[PDB]
Amino acid sequence: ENSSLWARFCEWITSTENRLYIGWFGVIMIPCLLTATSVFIIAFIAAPPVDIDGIREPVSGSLLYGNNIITGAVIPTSNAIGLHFYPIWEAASLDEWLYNGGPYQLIVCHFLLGVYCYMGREWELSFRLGMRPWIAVAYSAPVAAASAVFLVYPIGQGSFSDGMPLGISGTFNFMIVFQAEHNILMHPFHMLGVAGVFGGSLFSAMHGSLVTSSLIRETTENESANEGYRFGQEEETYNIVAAHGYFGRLIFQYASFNNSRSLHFFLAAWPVIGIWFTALGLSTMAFNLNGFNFNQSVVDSQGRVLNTWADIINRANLGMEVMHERNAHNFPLDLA
Amino acid sequence: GRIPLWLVGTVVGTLAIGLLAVFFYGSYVGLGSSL
Amino acid sequence: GRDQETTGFAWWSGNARLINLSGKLLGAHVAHAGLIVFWAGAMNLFEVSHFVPEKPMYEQGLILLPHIATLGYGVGPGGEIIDTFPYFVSGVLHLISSAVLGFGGVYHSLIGPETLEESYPFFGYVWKDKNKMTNILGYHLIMLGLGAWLLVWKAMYFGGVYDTWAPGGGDVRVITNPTTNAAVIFGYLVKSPFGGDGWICSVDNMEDIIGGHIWIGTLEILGGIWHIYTTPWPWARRAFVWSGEAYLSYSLGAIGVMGFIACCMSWFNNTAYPSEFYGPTGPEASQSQAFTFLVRDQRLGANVASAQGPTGLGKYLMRSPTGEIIFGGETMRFWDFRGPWLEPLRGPNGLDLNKLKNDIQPWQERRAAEYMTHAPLGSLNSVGGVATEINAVNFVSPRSWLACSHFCLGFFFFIGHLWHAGRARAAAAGFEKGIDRFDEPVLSMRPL
Amino acid sequence: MLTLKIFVYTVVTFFVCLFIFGFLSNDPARNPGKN
Amino acid sequence: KLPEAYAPFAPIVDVLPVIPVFFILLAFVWQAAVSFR
Amino acid sequence: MTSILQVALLALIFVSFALVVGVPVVFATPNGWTDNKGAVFSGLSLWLLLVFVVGILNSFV
Amino acid sequence: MNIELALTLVSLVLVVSAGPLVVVLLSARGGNL
Amino acid sequence: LVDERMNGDGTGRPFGVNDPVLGWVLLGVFGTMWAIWFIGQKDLGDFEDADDGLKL
Amino acid sequence: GTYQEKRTWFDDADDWLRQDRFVFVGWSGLLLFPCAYFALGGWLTGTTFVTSWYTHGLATSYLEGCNFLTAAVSTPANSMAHSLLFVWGPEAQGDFTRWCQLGGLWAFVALHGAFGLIGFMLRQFEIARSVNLRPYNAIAFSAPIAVFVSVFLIYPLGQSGWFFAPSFGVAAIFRFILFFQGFHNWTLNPFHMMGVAGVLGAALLCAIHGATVENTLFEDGDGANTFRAFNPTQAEETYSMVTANRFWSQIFGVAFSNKRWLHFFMLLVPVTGLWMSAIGVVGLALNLRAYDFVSQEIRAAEDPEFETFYTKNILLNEGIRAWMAAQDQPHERLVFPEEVLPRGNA
Ligand SMILES: CCCCCCCCCCCCCCCCCC(=O)OC[C@H](CO[C@@H]1O[C@H](CO[C@H]2O[C@H](CO)[C@H](O)[C@H](O)[C@H]2O)[C@H](O)[C@H](O)[C@H]1O)OC(=O)CCCCCCCCCCCCCCCCC
Ligand code: CLA
Ligand code: CLA
Ligand code: CLA
Ligand SMILES: CC1=C(/C=C/C(C)=C/C=C/C(C)=C/C=C/C=C(C)/C=C/C=C(C)/C=C/C2=C(C)CCCC2(C)C)C(C)(C)CCC1
Ligand SMILES: CC1=C(/C=C/C(C)=C/C=C/C(C)=C/C=C/C=C(C)/C=C/C=C(C)/C=C/C2=C(C)CCCC2(C)C)C(C)(C)CCC1
Ligand SMILES: CC1=C(/C=C/C(C)=C/C=C/C(C)=C/C=C/C=C(C)/C=C/C=C(C)/C=C/C2=C(C)CCCC2(C)C)C(C)(C)CCC1
Ligand SMILES: CC1=C(/C=C/C(C)=C/C=C/C(C)=C/C=C/C=C(C)/C=C/C=C(C)/C=C/C2=C(C)CCCC2(C)C)C(C)(C)CCC1
Ligand code: OEX
Ligand SMILES: [Cl-]
Ligand SMILES: [Fe+2]
Repeated sequence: ENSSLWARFCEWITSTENRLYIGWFGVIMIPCLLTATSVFIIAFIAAPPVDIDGIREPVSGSLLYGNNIITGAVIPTSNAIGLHFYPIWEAASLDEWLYNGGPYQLIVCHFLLGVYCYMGREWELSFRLGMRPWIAVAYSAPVAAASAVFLVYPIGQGSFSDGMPLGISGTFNFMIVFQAEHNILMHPFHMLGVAGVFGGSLFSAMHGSLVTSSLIRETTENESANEGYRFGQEEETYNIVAAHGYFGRLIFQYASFNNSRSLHFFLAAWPVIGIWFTALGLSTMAFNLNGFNFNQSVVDSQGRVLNTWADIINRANLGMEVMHERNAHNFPLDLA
Repeated sequence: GRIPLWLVGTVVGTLAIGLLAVFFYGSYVGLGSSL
Repeated sequence: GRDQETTGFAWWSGNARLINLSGKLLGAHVAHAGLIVFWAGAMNLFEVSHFVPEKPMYEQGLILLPHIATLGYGVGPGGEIIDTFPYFVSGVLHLISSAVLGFGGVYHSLIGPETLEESYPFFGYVWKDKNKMTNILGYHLIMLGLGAWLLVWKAMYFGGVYDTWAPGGGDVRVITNPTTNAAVIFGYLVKSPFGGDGWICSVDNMEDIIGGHIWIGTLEILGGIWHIYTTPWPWARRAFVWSGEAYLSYSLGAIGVMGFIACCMSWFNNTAYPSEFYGPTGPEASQSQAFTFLVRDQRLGANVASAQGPTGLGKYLMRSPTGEIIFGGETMRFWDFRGPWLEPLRGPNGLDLNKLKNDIQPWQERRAAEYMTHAPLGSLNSVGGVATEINAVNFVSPRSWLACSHFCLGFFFFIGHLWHAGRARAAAAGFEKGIDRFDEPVLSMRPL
Repeated sequence: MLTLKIFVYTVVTFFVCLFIFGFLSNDPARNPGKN
Repeated sequence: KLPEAYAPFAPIVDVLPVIPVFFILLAFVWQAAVSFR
Repeated sequence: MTSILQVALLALIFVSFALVVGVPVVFATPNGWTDNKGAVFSGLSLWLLLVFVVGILNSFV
Repeated sequence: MNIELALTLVSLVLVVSAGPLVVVLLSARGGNL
Repeated sequence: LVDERMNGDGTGRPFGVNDPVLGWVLLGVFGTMWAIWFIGQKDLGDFEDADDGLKL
Repeated sequence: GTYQEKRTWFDDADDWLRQDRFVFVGWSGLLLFPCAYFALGGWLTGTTFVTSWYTHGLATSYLEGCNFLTAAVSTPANSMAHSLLFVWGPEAQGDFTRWCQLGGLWAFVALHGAFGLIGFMLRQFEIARSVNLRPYNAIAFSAPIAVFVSVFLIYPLGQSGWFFAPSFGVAAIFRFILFFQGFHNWTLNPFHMMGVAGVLGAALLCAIHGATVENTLFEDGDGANTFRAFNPTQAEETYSMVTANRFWSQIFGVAFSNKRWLHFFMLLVPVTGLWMSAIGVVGLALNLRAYDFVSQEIRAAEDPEFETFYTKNILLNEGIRAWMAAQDQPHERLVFPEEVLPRGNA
């Protein structure tokens, strides 16, 4: 028509008729995730071993170097680099990039930029369909959690080596070293997040049971119960008064939601608020505000010290403090 | 009823948050005070 | 007050009832502006009341006094304290003045006219009136531009501020020559934020910190007049949402980013947050360890250059990946540090071997021995060691309170951004209430 | 490596400018709502 | 510490920081007084 | 002039505790502002009186 | 038991009492809150 | 000088540019995307008006 | 029924038991209510007054200075190791105040908790049959029972004592968790790796379905408080399953299309997770743990250049075992020179 080249282009990005919606976050999400995906696969398979700690003992992380799926990892950037922006072109040779912890910092910068914008297009499509916009808020609870383990925690420590590796056994070392230095289990933000998922799983097992247990009889018994629902129907597929009536007898009548719109808000609000504190937990633990510490706290008269369980957890932490980075510490404090 | 409910919960809710402050006060003094 | 059946807003989303009520809303901000000043006065007098002026200021759990002390009130050379009467005045000044804001917050919220539109025409505003918003914007740019000049005038005429880079321990200095070069000032903004560059935390002298405020003082007065005499252009009409909640969420996107910067500046910058007052930084306390434990070999006489470590790297001094003479161990990650107790020990090629073995002042080790002990890593009940440290001392740095609080405060405002900027975009379109159930769009689209 | 650094700057500032000049192009009227 | 003409008022000033927390608690008291209309 | 100041400053807290309590009661009563209009002006000005009175003799102490 | 710790807690009773006292005096006398 | 490299990580050069071809790359790509947007502004509505946004 | 049989005393008792009331008693209430009440009441008694100084050798009560985090009803000592510690039995012999001192108040809570959990699951059966529903709420609660029975009962009945059970306290769990990392390497058991995916996967379905419903609602009121617009007896649904399908179909790629299958999928993901983690604890009760990979312990034995994070984890498990087991297992009477425990340097 009389439309420009640009208007032809903007009526394609914001077109909802596409199989996967792009939108304007997706024009910079899609080339960042396909960057970060395609480099994650290669370094998980063919990365040469990385000096993680700067002491020139390279750690293996590739499947081609005698690892399996569980011990495979993408090894973090070396301790000598620290927080210096280390792209591919600052290295002289390409193998100097790989040995120093190259593809960790390439992935994380494209990953975190990708998931900030995957949250963006969850808003953007919801504006293109007339939906209410707050699904993008609920995706910020993992985005707050993933920003902390990759970016907010290496800032407070000063190096990308202390961030979390991209591996299954790589994660498990990061959980151990963290609690040895910061005692995460004795921090009320990790206590909220633990209740965020034990409550979150309970509120899914309980809600999903009662909707299944109040289904209306529409099929036979040889046919599955999922055939009673036909897609896009108007009438309700389960009795709601019967499930409040059941759950009202179960504990007491005031302990239930009869308003199903107030119910589904509670299912959204409980884990999302819970993950927000355990995302802010290690965000504050990144700036060295560890947790509780009740060592040598219960004492009697005559100046003696009684053990508690907190002194037992001390012995676990003290056994891991003196073992992580085994050839690094030249000095009797772990300030770094 | 006789007494309004709103100053029932205020008096009880003050004496509950007044009660919690003792247990924080008792955390730095007395037993378990680490001294 | 009001009710739910006339506005459709419950008791908990109740402050949203006074969107279209101009006058009540004015009392709502004034009353809240009282509480900020009231917290400023009360917490200042509280911290003066528990202040021992012979111990260091950062040891006693203090955050508002080093803000006043950075300006140079009652302080002398090396970070000492002369008199604590000016710290008493500002706590008194804010606390009395909060009641003046307190009366205006009570008055307009109760008895003053709830819509000041047709009675007071200069103050009345409709949220779609774009010329009126750019006025109310442009007035406050002056009030926030003039406030930048007060720091400039106090650093150039009224005694000056605490310059921690002065020779022989920092003290109060009148900054006579502010660096106002635009290439020098705007070099910080378009600098990368990664290590060694440090976007705006790496401003290292007092010559620039007040040097920059001459720009932002001038621009916010030049920009404030610009928005008074102009309306937004038709591309800005094609770009923004022009409601009441939309103006809020624009702000919440801004001060979410403000929190993350003050989160980082109080953790890294020992120039605007001097280490004599706020305590040492994390990178400063770690580099203080290897320096003081290099004095602890000079008393024994072993060669710090030839001290090879267990991995063959150098126990005390090693080489940077850009080729500079730095410290060694696990503190190699902090080699980007600069500090006034250590910068008189560096030459061209980093720190000099011949200078470190001979040219150590006695006060430099004395300051670098407090900074080994008072490292900022602590606990939550204020124990103050590593997590494997028993209940002995009672210290955790104000840098660790400011970086943790202003991260979380500056985080939820970004969640505050994504709430309101979605809702204001939805409610301007029409479907904030839900799907229509009669003419809805998804039933009018093609499949897949 | 300079040949690679001049290529990333062409790539990034292409997609960054599709972003900035994309939201300016009357995105708040690209909605299914009616008035 | 406080000045010496002001030192008998140290017990009052150790309450003053907690006051703004009591304003958000007042707003729930007032909404219970109107019984959440 | 210490005890002159301390009696004047105990007097301030008694007036402020009146003005913290009574002044919202004056506003939120029906027609309470048209009745006690000059009454509050006495209590407000006496607050403004004492704050300079306490403020001036700090130079003498 | 100090004279300082006591008068501090006397000071806290008066302020906490002053909160709902504004609510009580308008729930009885005026009725406009 | 075993190897040749950038030597540009701790330098603080503005926008990371060190060769002036990068500034023309930063600016020339920007002006081209602006030029296509400015031409195609004819289709995006003409809000030369008193108040014509997505108001409420 | 339908032949006029007479009424017996048992029939008369049933009507009182299955009478509607503010709290439902039923027949299962005779098993539930006196067994559940003594469990938590026996927990609050033990955490408050009852020591642990004779069993483990460490204080555990509020009457000793332990706070809410560090108070625990502790397990018995490893002397008994499998006795039920009856208050009349030979380890106690009637004396109550010496019965608590041997840690026997642990077994009072664990055993009265088990018959509580049987009774509470029976509670969900007879309420469902009264209201004539389907039993799927009862079937989901078996997965908390399988976690309880395996961890607190099958695991000490396979190990050497009730000593190695978890103690009913907050920080006492925190060593039991840290027991399983060093001594078992429990993070590499795939039965726990399928437990995590059940927990974190069900937390994700609680957050999406609660937000997809809440953002695809139908405009039925006019106040913006959208909770007001729900008459719960209405025949139509409250949100748009068509729109919610097309959102995640273009955001994510595949989405639900079946409201019956969806809530059943929210049933299946947490239940399979715990049931696939109750199997892993059974292997730990026999110490059939997935501690090692053979082909990497060999390669790290002959070469001091090869390592992974796996070999870095085996050293950290040695740091938990060789350090805390001096105080954790006091019945083993073992002492350590400070040279026999592994360290790094400085
Ligand atoms: C080390 C250093 C590295 C440096 C790197 C460089 C970084 C540069 C950062 C710049 C960041 C700015 C980004 C925001 C720009 C916003 C532009 C805008 O909102 O723009 C909105 C406005 C809209 O303008 C209006 O557009 C209107 C369009 O009308 C048309 O459309 C109307 C309806 O749409 C009617 O139909 C009407 O009939 C029809 O004519 C009219 O033309 C008006 O007269 C006109 O005022 O545009 C304008 O004013 C734009 C005014 C400013 C333009 C700036 C251009 C700068 C170019 C620099 C040199 C580049 C060289 C390029 C070479 C290319 C080849 C190699
Ligand atoms: C600091 C926070 C703040 C502020 C300034 C306001 C302010 C306001 N709110 Mg909001 N509100 C808040 C928090 C806040 N609110 C919170 C946290 C909630 C959730 C509980 C609400 C929920 C809410 C609802 C549901 C409603 C309001 C309404 C109002 C307005 C009128 C209230 C009224 O009629 O007074 C009458 C109240 C009283 C007479 C009680 C006494 C109040 C006095 C002022 C306290 C005095 C304090 C202090 C001691 C005075 C010192 C003296 C001074 C002179 C020195 C007012 C502008 C109403 C509205 O929509 O207005 C149109 C309304 O319906 N608010
Ligand atoms: C915080 C205060 C504030 C606020 C809220 C606003 C808000 C607004 N301004 Mg105002 N303005 C302000 C301060 C403020 N301004 C100041 C201080 C100045 C003086 C410089 C101006 C000058 C100004 C002009 C001249 C115009 C506005 C316009 C606008 C409107 C649209 C802005 C826009 O599209 O941004 C979106 C942001 C962008 C499109 C990109 C901006 C990024 C800039 C260019 C920063 C890059 C600078 C960089 C660091 C320098 C590189 C140096 C290097 C070469 C070494 C909006 C209502 C416009 C308007 O509507 O007219 C009334 C308009 O024409 N403002
Ligand atoms: C119905 C609820 C219920 C259930 C299931 C249990 C179950 C249990 N309790 Mg708890 N208890 C209950 C109620 C219950 N109790 C109440 C109400 C009290 C308060 C008084 C207690 C107080 C209590 C204490 C203080 C203790 C227990 C203990 C026990 C355990 C030992 C069981 C045992 O030896 O009984 C054996 C008896 C039976 C199983 C009854 C069987 C019926 C017989 C076979 C009928 C034949 C009778 C016939 C006349 C006998 C003739 C003998 C003749 C030759 C002389 C077991 C887990 C002990 C424990 O926890 O272990 C550490 C313990 O110390 N309970
Ligand atoms: C609207 C409203 C609201 C709010 C309100 C407010 C917020 C208010 C504020 C107010 C304020 C904000 C006030 C303030 C006040 C203050 C004052 C009143 C002060 C005083 C002071 C003094 C008295 C001092 C004294 C002294 C001195 C002189 C010095 C030292 C010593 C002493 C301390 C003694 C609410 C929420 C409720 C809701 C409803 C309505
Ligand atoms: C004082 C100081 C200083 C200085 C400072 C300064 C000078 C600053 C400035 C600053 C500035 C000057 C800034 C700016 C910024 C900007 C921005 C931040 C922008 C933003 C943008 C936006 C936000 C946009 C958006 C959009 C898009 C994207 C598209 C469409 C739509 C819209 C439009 C919305 C110094 C450093 C020297 C020193 C220190 C201190
Ligand atoms: C400056 C000053 C002053 C003033 C002060 C003030 C201004 C105060 C205020 C105060 C206040 C104003 C307070 C308030 C209070 C209140 C409260 C403390 C309440 C509480 C409550 C509760 C805690 C509860 C709640 C609840 C309810 C009721 C319902 C819902 C649920 C619950 C239960 C949560 C004076 C003059 C004295 C003098 C000195 C200085
Ligand atoms: C062993 C025994 C037994 C039993 C006994 C019992 C059963 C008891 C019970 C007991 C009980 C039944 C107890 C209860 C308790 C409770 C408590 C002790 C509580 C506490 C709490 C607290 C401390 C807190 C509170 C709160 C909360 C919750 C939060 C917020 C705040 C408040 C404060 C409100 C029998 C006889 C079988 C045999 C003999 C011996
Ligand atoms: O990097 Mn991964 O973990 Ca933060 O502490 Mn020192 O450095 Mn290392 O050791 Mn401990
Ligand atoms: Cl080290
Ligand atoms: Fe549901």
